[PDB]
Amino acid sequence: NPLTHSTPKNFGIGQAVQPKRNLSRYVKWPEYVRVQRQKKILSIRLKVPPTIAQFQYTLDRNTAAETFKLFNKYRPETAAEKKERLTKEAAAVAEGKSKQDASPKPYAVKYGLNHVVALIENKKAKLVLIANDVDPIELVVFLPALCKKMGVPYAIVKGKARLGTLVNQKTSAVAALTEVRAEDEAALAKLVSTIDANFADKYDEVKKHWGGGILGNKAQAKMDKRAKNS
Amino acid sequence: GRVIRNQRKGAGSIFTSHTRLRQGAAKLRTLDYAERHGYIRGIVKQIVHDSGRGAPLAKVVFRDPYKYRLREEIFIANEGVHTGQFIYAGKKASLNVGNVLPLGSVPEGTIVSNVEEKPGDRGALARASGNYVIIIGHNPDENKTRVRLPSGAKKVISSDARGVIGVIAGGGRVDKPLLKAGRAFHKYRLKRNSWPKTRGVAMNPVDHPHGGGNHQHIGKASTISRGAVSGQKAGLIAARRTGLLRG
Amino acid sequence: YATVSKTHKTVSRAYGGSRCANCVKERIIRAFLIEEQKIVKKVVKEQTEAAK
RNA sequence: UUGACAUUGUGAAGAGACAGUUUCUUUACUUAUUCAAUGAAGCGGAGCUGGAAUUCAUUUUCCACGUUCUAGCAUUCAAGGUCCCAUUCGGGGCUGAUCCGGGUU
RNA sequence: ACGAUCAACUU
RNA sequence: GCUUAUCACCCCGGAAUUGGUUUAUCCGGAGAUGGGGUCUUAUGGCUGGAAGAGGCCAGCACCUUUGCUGGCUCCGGUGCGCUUGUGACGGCCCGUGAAAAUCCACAGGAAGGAAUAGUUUUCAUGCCAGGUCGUACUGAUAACCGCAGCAGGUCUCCAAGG
RNA sequence: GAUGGGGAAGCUCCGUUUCAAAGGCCUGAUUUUAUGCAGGCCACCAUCGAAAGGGAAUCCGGUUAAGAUUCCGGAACCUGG
Ligand SMILES: [Mg+2]
Ligand SMILES: [Mg+2]
Ligand SMILES: [Mg+2]
Ligand SMILES: [Mg+2]
Ligand SMILES: [Mg+2]
Ligand SMILES: [Mg+2]
Ligand SMILES: [Mg+2]
Ligand SMILES: [Mg+2]
Ligand SMILES: [Mg+2]
Repeated sequence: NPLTHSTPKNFGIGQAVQPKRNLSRYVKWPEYVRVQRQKKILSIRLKVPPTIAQFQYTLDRNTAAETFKLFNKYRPETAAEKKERLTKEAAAVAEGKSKQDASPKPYAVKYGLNHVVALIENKKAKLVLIANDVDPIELVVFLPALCKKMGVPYAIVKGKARLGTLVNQKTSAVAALTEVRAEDEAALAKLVSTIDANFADKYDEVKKHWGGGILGNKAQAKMDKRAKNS
Repeated sequence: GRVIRNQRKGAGSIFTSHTRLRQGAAKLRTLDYAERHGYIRGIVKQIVHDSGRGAPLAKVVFRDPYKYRLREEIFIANEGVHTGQFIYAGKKASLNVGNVLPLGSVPEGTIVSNVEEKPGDRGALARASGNYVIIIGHNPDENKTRVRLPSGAKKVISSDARGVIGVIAGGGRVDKPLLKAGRAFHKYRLKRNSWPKTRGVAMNPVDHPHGGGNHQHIGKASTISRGAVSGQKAGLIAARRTGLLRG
Repeated sequence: YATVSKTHKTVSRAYGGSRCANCVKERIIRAFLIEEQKIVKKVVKEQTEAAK
């Protein structure tokens, strides 16, 4: 086209007002955003005692996916199924009455912090999943040590929300299997082996390693520059 | 037994500065990317008198780099700066009177004014009429610059601190005797309520440490220590010496 | 000024009722001459960048 | 105003006296704390492009990064170049305007 | 080279 | 409504034998003097408003709501005059002597717009409405304060002749 | 002088844009009716503060016992629509 021309602007200093660029790096965020970012920064800047930072060693994606595939076969009955179970029990009480247990024994994921800790202490739990993002962390920080003491396999897994949706809650912070069906015992044993290879078998070595002490991008670059010459 | 005048000044009721007619705070541009990496050109529109200030003020227009508009800046005018002159401010700006440069970008012996104490404070040193800072040395190892201040003091400043080439305009102002009370009156009615001054020895003891007596006399040493408290610091505070210098 | 027609408020020229017709002439001459000088400046720069 | 304890953490050196302890140097780190500014706009690292390598294409390299006779002007997600669509008085992506880290400095 | 008209209040 | 200006500006022209010029000495090759023009409308003039009003008189009627009828209301001069407004200047400052609401103009070019009503109209005329609160009087040798109808005190505008 | 925020046992004090996620313009509008997604627009921070400062627009004649640039008569002007 002979009627169109190449203008090009000169966005150098002192000429041609700057075009709109991405300023997402310089946004003055609201205080709550700033504090929730800086808290994570401070957590990793400080030296983390081994009792913390035993967490952020979470079960990897594949083993976690298979673990939840197993745990999803033992979801506790929701209100809809419990209501009809109670109707069946009412009918059985009306006529049948074997003793009182016409309904079969349930196999369900155990959840609830106090209930799970009691199951660990009684050594009934065969596999314990601990959420990695519990705030305050004191609620579960003793759990890996307690499981090691009781000889109960445990895994630190990502997501109290994921545990919650497993047990029909918003958040669960812990989940446990104390009994599985016969067709799932071998899968449970395979999981126990893999989980122990990552958490229980490495527990004594992890317990002596301090986390944190990590620098930011600019300080890391500056220390690399200093170390290159000094 | 009464709160004395120098104590009363700090409450700042009748002792605040008279700022109605002032043109605005005189300061350099906000130190931005353009001044930090290159230079930016401004235009001197006006050289205006400022109430209560001996030195005149230059009013300089810069283009906004990020939005389409003009930004006014109130500089303190240096000697020789004229209306319609182009001012260049930045690291790569030239060594000409009126230009704003980092102290690390000028040779030793350069005469600058409105010098920042820290980079980005927009000017703190050598602001009164006829005053200037002399650049006397550089320490590129620590990114520092030695300067001589108007008081004769030697100072070390960041080499990123900016200054304006030249000397503040209006020099020689204090070389003219006022000759009369009314000229001091008009001088201070544009500044603050500090004039006239009553001598402490002309007061009663209730009003001043120097008050009282059957003759006017201070009666005790007028050299007051640093550790004296408010109401005691009247006279020559922490004086290393007194009397006429060289006999 | 909100009551009278546009004729009372401007002059039939660029910058009609804001500049004084000598400043407009000066603006025109300065714009033309500086633009031509910019062309000369970049031609000189392109010439002196061919020395090597 | 001066000292002590608390806020108060992390590396080293190394005066040492001596499995360790204990005062004592000196300097280092940044996240606590403190100062300042901005409409938190261009920070840090790397790369591209230029010139001196007495380079091994092998950055054991440094400096630069579109504006300097003139009281003009500089804004419409930018023209251009490229792709996509049932395109009309068009709409969209990339590039123009290097990449990466979201630490505003 | 003056003539004609009009008009104040200073010395 | 028409017209009317110091200043400012424009066109022609090219100035030493320097000229123009203020009470006050500034201005001119960065273009004077001169010739011709442009503009602000402070202000004045004429016209409309408006003689129908207002003023001054003369004749009749008269408390019959109380009048009626007619005439004239014009043309000049003067100024270191007074008061006041304003203009162009000049002196003074180490003093250079408010702010905001508000209105307008320009730059820019986003959109929109063409033939028996196709856009827009800062041009003329035409239509409707403009709420609330204050508004009397004194303002002082008697309306305020001073124990009072107190020789005190209490901000300001207009200002005839000798 | 509120607000955000900080101080104070507290009555309250500081501060007036601050270390805050602090808002309203045009245009698409089927006008039973108010909206639906659009894309930026400064970042100005409440409010109070003058019957002599700033400021939209009215004059003349007449009229009352006592009101008038307000009433009557005539003649204008501004603002909003
Ligand atoms: Mg004295
Ligand atoms: Mg005395
Ligand atoms: Mg004493
Ligand atoms: Mg009245
Ligand atoms: Mg009255
Ligand atoms: Mg009255
Ligand atoms: Mg008000
Ligand atoms: Mg009256
Ligand atoms: Mg009327």
